[PDB]
Amino acid sequence: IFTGSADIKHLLPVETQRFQSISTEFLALMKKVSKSPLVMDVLNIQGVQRSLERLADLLGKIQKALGEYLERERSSFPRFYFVGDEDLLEIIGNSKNVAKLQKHFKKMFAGVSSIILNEDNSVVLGISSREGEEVMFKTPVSITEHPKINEWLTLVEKEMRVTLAKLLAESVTEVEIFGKATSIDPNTYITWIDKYQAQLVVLSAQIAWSENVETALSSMGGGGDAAPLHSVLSNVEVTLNVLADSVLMEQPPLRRRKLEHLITELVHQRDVTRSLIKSKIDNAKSFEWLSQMRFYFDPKQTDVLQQLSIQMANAKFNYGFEYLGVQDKLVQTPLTDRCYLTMTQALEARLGGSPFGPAGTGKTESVKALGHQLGRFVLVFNCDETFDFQAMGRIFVGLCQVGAWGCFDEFNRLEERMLSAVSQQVQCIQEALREHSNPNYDKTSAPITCELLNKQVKVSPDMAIFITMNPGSNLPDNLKKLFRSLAMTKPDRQLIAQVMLYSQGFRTAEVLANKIVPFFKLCDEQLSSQSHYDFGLRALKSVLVSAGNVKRERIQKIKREKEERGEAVDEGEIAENLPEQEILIQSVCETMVPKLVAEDIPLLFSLLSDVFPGVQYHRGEMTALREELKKVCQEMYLTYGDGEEVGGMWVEKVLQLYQITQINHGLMMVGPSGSGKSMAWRVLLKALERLEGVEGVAHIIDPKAISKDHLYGTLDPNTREWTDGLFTHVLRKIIDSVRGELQKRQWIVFDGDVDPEWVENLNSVLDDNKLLTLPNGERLSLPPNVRIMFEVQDLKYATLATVSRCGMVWFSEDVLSTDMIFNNFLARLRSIPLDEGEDEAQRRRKGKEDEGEEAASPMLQIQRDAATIMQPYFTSNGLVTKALEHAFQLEHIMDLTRLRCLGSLFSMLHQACRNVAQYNANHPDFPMQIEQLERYIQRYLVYAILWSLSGDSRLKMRAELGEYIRRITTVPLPTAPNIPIIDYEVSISGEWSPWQAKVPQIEVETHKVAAPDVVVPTLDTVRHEALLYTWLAEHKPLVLCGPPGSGKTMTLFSALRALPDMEVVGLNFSSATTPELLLKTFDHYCEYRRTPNGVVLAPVQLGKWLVLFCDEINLPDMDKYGTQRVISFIRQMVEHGGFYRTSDQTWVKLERIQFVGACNPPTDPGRKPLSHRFLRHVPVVYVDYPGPASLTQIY
Amino acid sequence: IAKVQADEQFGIWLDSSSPEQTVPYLWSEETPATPIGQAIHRLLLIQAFRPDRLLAMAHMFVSTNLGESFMSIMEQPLDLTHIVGTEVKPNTPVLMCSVPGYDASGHVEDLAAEQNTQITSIAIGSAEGFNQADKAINTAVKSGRWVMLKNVHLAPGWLMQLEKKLHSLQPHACFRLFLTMEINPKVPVNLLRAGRIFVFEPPPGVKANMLRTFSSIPVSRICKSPNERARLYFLLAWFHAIIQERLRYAPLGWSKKYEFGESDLRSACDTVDTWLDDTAKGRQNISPDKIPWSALKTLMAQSIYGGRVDNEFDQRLLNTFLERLFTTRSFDSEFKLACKVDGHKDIQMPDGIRREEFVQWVELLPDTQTPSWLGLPNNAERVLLTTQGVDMISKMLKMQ
Amino acid sequence: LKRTVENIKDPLFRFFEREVKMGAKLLQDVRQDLADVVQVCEGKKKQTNYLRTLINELVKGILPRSWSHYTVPAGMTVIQWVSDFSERIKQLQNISLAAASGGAKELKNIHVCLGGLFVPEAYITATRQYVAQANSWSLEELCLEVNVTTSQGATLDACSFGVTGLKLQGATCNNNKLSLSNAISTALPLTQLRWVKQTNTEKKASVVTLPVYLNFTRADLIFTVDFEIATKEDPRSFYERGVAVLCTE
Ligand SMILES: Nc1ncnc2c1ncn2[C@@H]1O[C@H](COP(=O)(O)OP(=O)(O)NP(=O)(O)O)[C@@H](O)[C@H]1O
Ligand SMILES: Nc1ncnc2c1ncn2[C@@H]1O[C@H](COP(=O)(O)OP(=O)(O)OP(=O)(O)O)[C@@H](O)[C@H]1O
Ligand SMILES: Nc1ncnc2c1ncn2[C@@H]1O[C@H](COP(=O)(O)OP(=O)(O)O)[C@@H](O)[C@H]1O
Ligand SMILES: [Mg+2]
Ligand SMILES: [Mg+2]
Ligand SMILES: [Mg+2]
Repeated sequence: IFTGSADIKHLLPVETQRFQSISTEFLALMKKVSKSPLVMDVLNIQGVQRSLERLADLLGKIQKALGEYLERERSSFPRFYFVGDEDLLEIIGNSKNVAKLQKHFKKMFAGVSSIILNEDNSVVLGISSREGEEVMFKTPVSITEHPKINEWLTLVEKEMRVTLAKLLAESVTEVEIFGKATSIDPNTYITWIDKYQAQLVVLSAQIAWSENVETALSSMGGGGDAAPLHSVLSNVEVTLNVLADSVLMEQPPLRRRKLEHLITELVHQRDVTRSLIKSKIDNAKSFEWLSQMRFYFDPKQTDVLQQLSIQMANAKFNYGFEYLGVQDKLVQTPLTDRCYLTMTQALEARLGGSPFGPAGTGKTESVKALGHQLGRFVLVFNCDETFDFQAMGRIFVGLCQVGAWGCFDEFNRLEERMLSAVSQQVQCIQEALREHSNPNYDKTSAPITCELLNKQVKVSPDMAIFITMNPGSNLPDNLKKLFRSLAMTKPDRQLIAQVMLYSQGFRTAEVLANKIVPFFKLCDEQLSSQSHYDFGLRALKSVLVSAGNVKRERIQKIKREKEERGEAVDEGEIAENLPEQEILIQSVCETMVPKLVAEDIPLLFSLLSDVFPGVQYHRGEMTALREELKKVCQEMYLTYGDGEEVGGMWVEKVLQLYQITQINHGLMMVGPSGSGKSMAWRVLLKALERLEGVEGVAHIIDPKAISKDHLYGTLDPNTREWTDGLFTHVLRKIIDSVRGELQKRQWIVFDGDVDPEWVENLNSVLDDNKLLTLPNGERLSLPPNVRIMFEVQDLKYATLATVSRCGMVWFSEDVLSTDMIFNNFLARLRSIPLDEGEDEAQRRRKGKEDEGEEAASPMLQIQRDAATIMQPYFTSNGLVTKALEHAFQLEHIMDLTRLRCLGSLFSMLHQACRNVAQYNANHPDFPMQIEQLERYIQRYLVYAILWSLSGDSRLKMRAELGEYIRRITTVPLPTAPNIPIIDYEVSISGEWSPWQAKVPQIEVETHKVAAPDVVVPTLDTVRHEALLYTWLAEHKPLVLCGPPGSGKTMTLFSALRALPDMEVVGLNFSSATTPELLLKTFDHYCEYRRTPNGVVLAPVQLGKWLVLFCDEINLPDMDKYGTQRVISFIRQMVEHGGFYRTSDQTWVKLERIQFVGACNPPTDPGRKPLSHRFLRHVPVVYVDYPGPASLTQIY
Repeated sequence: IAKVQADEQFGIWLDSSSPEQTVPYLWSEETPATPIGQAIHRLLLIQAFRPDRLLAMAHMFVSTNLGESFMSIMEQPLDLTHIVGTEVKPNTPVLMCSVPGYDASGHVEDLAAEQNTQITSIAIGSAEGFNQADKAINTAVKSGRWVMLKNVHLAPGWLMQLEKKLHSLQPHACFRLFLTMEINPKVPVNLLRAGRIFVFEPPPGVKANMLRTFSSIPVSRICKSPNERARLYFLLAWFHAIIQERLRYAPLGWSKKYEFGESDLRSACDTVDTWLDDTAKGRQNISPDKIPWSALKTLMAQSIYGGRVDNEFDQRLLNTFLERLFTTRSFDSEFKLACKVDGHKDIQMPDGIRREEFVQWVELLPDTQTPSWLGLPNNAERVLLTTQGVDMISKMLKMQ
Repeated sequence: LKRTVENIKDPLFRFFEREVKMGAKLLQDVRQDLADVVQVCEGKKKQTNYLRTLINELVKGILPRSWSHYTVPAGMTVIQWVSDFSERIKQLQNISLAAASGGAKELKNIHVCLGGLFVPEAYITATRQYVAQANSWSLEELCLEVNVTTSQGATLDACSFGVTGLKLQGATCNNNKLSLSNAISTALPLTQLRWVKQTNTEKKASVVTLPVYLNFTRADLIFTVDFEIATKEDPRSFYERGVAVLCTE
């Protein structure tokens, strides 16, 4: 407290002097203790007990004196009860730096997000909203003349209320002219709307309508002619026509929101006037008029809080004149009318309100809207797990003292202890409120108080408590008799949609509403149960707003086209000759299709056609980006297609991802593994780079390979030393823009599982705030170019908050076709030479078409011939595809994925062409002829198909796949009567040769007879060793799985040690294994070198590849969200080829480092199934028991 | 089957009002059955033919086995005098559980009044209430005094602590602790197990409900000017009864069991007071046309009673009841509170204009209430009965 | 049900597929639990905690909570539940045979017992969309007209669908007109749900809107039916007496 702000010492000089004296004594004592830290030595210090008791007494006195000072400051300015002790100390302590107070005005006030200061921060000229709307004080508050924070802040609040009252008086005086008129000039009306604040505009229009209707009814009481009400309705309709004409035009966002609020108001006013005319009310005291919320403005009243009266039925409140900023007005449906009536009746009866119903029915929104209609400050307390229990008493005292409203989002979500305590507090406050209703009470002196925070807190009559509940349950037994319940169970979505569509300029608002509400019901009940699906009222409102935006952009496009031509321009004419249904369907599709799984798109379009018959959705044409995408896909060997062509779904997915990047700043790709997410966003980044000319940089940050502290940074509590985490370091580097980071498109991709632990700090970044709050206290603003991107497999352990804050693009596995992967493999084989490493790798980028480099190497020619021969088998219905479907039919030791098998097959084919190369090198005189090379490659393709699709399968299923291949192929398979095809090797020549021929007959010495390093070569041993050599030539994370005792560990170790340039490191994994084990292994066996490209982690021994034999891949335990952190680390290091140092926050690229794993079947106890994003890269082989012949040979 | 077809009076029996008292002979046996055998055979026959009468037949079975006066004590009013004096030990709390909305503290208040034993009544729920409770418990245990602890269902953990305190405590011979509750699952099992339990339920019926309503509302409140005020309360009282009794016949009466209770009645009385005071403005008499019928109907249909109602058909039923009762026609001499009652003769609203006249009319109501009073069909009772009958059998399965 | 290219476009097929998918899983669960109970009662299986509590509930008649994955009447015993389950699964087998051998269009001509279905409101939604798709009508311009036909095998129009098992509580439907009845409940022989184009004709004073509740507990509302009042009967009498329609009794 006394070393955080210098002004705290000035506020409390006696206490500062006292603490300085104590601190001196305490530091001397602690030095004495540090000299002799033994507990017996400390206990033997002379008079230590008495000194510590005296220090405890004095320190308690200062802490109390400080608490009393804080309580006095809170009592002087009751709104300070809404900020904590640290925030309050910051507010009063930072008196000179007024600009530090602007971050707390949102907690204290309703719509006041900041205050506008003078040149020298000595005069408060007014207040400002979060949107930007400003209120200029009539008489500015001078801080210099009132230096105390409480004094000038109270003057700011009082001048807020006075200025709002005076501006409302002026606005009402102006709008009475429009009310008493038959033709409102659009320009004058728009000028009036621009002049006054949104809440004052809506309130003035409400006041004018109420006065006009009351005068009309008073006249008809004697006259008996319905002419005055007809005039009122005609005026409302004329003003509504003017508002519609204005809202079709192009308006500033603030004026647009004001127009929408005014339209929502006037629709309700026209409805009420029509009801009054239809029911033939002639008296102003009839309940058909009394039940409507009426506004009686009395400008002559000296007290601003008693100038405007809002009366509904019996109840009669006063406008609190609280600046609400630009709030979201609600469509005044009959359900909301009933809510207003019930809550006002409860408030007049001094009872609280309890709207109950299913979530999303507008309960807390209706409570907040009623509070804002009365000019009150409503605080909504979310009763989820993130509930401030310790602050509840302070906030309750604040509500009682300032006369603010308090709404609980879902009071039944609280746990039993919090529920009971908050119920007791609500009960005492509501009993205090009931004590205001006794007529015998003396109103001259009314100090009604309640027992809050163990003190008598005065309760203002204007405050109220609302308890929104969700049945399935009921109010606590103590609050049942103090609260009036209301069933808000079915919002009138049709009228909400109709009024919002009318406010967006749609002429056929009613038809479109009656179409779009049942359609959203259909989608919510006919689309696959998905967590990211949201067809509620909020989503419907967002869709309607987007449809209005689409309508206005079409209008602007037509207007610009006509301006370019010689044709005249008329906004209303353009709006009339314009399809509203097509715009609504376009908005619905553009909002929902990216989130849809492959099965739900046909369903969505079927339900759509059912509701909108004959209306077709045509996707926007994007020829420039399409051609850039095609060029990038050609460059990256990817497959491109338009519409129904191969790659069409992938291209439409990348276009959807682009539109989501345009709309949102945070977004997710939640397709399954191997569905084209990474290629989609990389190709989009490169296409945008080539199209817009803005450089694109991506920061793939696996959030689970590192801890939360290593991701967001941490500060030492002992020394207050701050460390930047990986994400914070990246964001800070972008913000600083030392090398023009703001001039480059920065995408922060995460590429890891999403859980409600590492995204909590990201919630404010993904929200509209676009701000990262650090435990240090820094507030890092998200730059406009930065795009936070999540590439995930699923959303099983993701919060609805994170899903809602982010755009959604679902990459169903149908997006990526097997033909697309086959084409990619063939193009890469025909283009990229296998033998060439660093050379001819950058030459691919340096050459746009690589003219004159067709014969780059003999390797390239050999693999081009191989691709030519393998082309027939990699067709749409070729051998590989049918074999893959059959393998999908079979059962495997691991969860089968298409890309695991396909990658294993491609690596085996690469090894086949490498074998052709080594044969050519060993026989310069006789190059391997075309016929022999065709035979060998066909046979090796069959071999690779069997060993890649049935590698996980048992011997029976390997035989089944071999028989299926034999049935469905024409290549010459071995003619063995009773020997499996997988028992044969393809030699260099096209002929097969049994594996048993390659098995030698070794002899073991007398000792070491059963040594743990002797491996007797058998058919399985040599076969698996060949597979290891194949898949380790390409440095894949080969995994052998099988029952215990089969020989996985010994075969792996023997084969790895057989390789000369190979350092084998055994890393036994267990449930306690974490990535720090791999980091320790890298520290022990490797070194980091700062190459010009970047940090490279390479083995200390040059010219040798380090293999990390991880003996039990399955064992590492999953989190409570089902994720093995070390497995994710290995996946990152094998996919992205590197990781991130937790000390430097820099990318470290691996060099000459491999991974090999062994497992027991995942069905065994203690073994967890590996993630599909990890299994995609690993080739898994089922090492079954050797069998009678192999056992016979070995033993 | 053969005996059913051959019997001629089977049709008149199956349609009889009380078939259990005249069950005919439809079982074949080698030797004549004992009275309990005939009772069980008639119980089976009633269950097969007229399940609604099963409960009544069940009673007869008990009457044939445990005597005709086995249950006869229960219909008699509870006599707490002897039970508290002898049966209940000083360290055994008397738990007095009422249905939600009902009160049972008045019983022991009158018990202590007639016993001339000092009793201290304490309302539980607040910390000051807890301190008053435990200090009064200590004073009474050391002085042989009676303690009332009202609405102790509000503090379950404090109830557990009280049970633990009573277990070790050794009271005086005249100490008596009464704890009143509204039957909640929150009540500790150990407290219920270690205390005498008394369950209180209100006497069902429109007459009893209206008598309770008139007792709860003060006479002076109903007596305030204008003189029409009393009549309004009568209608309101009637309305309250008509809905609460209808709650017994759910789901046919109300689609679900709403918590229409004292809170709604107080809110409706307050609404009537406010609106009638606004309309009358001090006049001693106002015309029946001047009463804000629309205001009362709307506030009771959407705010007072309609707040709990979430079904649209239940809201429609509530609106129909309110539009039928609260009109100017209710101030006529021939207004019919309930039509087609029992299929013949209909309830007429009392002609009087004073509170005592309305209470007298309530007290002279015939003790022959049928669901036709509530607007329900007269067979609704039968449905209720058969449900209860099935329910009994289900409970009898759970005791197996 | 065997999902094909043409069958997936049928809303009725999709509904029936979801229904049978739920029913088969519930069938397997209940049958396995009963087999375990039989094994324990035969003496060859040890009473585990789940087995012990299941046996206790079956002996006491309490409906197991692991069972009843669909909407069921509250407080209902195990015997009623297994009887209703047998009837529902028999209906599901009939609809499965109709879908496999009778063709997709037969699903339009088959009479469906709303009580047997787990989600009959989804069936009513499907029927509406079917009519809309066949007649190229927009979905929201369709309103439901109910025609009670006492004739056996009454002809079904293109937009008229047959529904059986409907019970009328406290009323009798003669010539598609309701009369107040002192009977406990009457059974509607065959209800033709006909999805007609909505018309702005004012609803008559002799027309009553009756809720079609899922079961006798009146806890789930499926839809509403507009019926015609017969003779001089006030609709307020229908409202007060609690007249309604039940999918199952
Ligand atoms: N080809 C072989 N030559 C020699 N011994 C073999 C051979 N195959 C299996 N064995 C024996 O079988 C056992 C295999 O041990 P090991 O290689 O540790 O099995 P594993 O597959 O790693 N089983 P686990 O780690 O328990 O899941 C040893 O006792 C070996 O001696
Ligand atoms: N447009 C394309 N044309 C051809 N092949 C493609 C295309 N997109 C992707 N592929 C192939 O499919 C593979 C998987 O694609 P990608 O790496 O984008 O998957 P992902 O969705 O990010 O999966 P994971 O969850 O494993 O990270 C690529 O490595 C490539 O071989
Ligand atoms: N009368 C209305 N006009 C406009 N929108 C409404 C109306 N009623 C409800 N909504 C919308 O319905 C959603 C319900 O959200 P909210 O009320 O916060 O949750 P709950 O309904 O569970 O309390 C809100 O997003 C709100 O925009
Ligand atoms: Mg909500
Ligand atoms: Mg990826
Ligand atoms: Mg091993």
